[PDB]
Amino acid sequence: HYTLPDLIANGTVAADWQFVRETANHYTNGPVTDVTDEAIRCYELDYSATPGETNIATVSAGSTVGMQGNGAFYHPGYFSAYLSQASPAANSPDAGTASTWFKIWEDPPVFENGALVFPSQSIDQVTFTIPKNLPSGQYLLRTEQIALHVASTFGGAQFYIGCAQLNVVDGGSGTPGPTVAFPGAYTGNEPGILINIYDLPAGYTGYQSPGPAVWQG
Ligand SMILES: *[C@@H]1O[C@H](CO)[C@@H](O)[C@H](O)[C@H]1NC(C)=O
Ligand SMILES: [Cu+2]
Repeated sequence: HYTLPDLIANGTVAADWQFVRETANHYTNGPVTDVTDEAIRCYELDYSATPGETNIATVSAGSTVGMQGNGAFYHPGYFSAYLSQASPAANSPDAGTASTWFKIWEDPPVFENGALVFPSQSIDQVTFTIPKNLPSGQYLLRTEQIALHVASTFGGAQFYIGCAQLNVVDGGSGTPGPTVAFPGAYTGNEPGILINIYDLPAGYTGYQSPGPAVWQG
């Protein structure tokens, strides 16, 4: 149970919801649990108001950004970050409503010694790279942890989500893809989401990250 309110950019941490759309769990810190629900995208407190209540952070392609939670990410889970071009601007509720989301980063559990080994449950932040070859322009950045401690039943996986509003400058000329939509990218049946992390099936090959392949340039 945690929010992701602080964008990390230029080597510094922004204020709560300065660049991140305030999410509906701002008090409860509870997760999104329905991947068919519009909340799976940016978890906004109010779809029509919250984007306009959010500033837009200017960052350069190739620079390191990230997200800090309001506490340590103590559930075991899978982390990801998606970008979408944001038209007319990152502070619009129209931004990212289409299938323009592409994955740029993930931090999955790894299957070693017959058990899943998860990223640290004592960190309260994640960082990753805006692709150097990313075209300059405005983007939504969606960062999530899919917490898997009770994910053995359908809808048991827990999504903790924050969307930052970006102005990317000094970019490249790449063509990002594959693109997906939120909602749309997840069904809830993925072997990385509908998963018993404690009793893995006998022929378990390894953790399969959900969603599309990463684009890094
Ligand atoms: C990061 O630094 C660049 C260059 O100094 C600046 O243009 C940009 O506005 C900064 N972004 C922030 C502080 O979010
Ligand atoms: Cu929790």
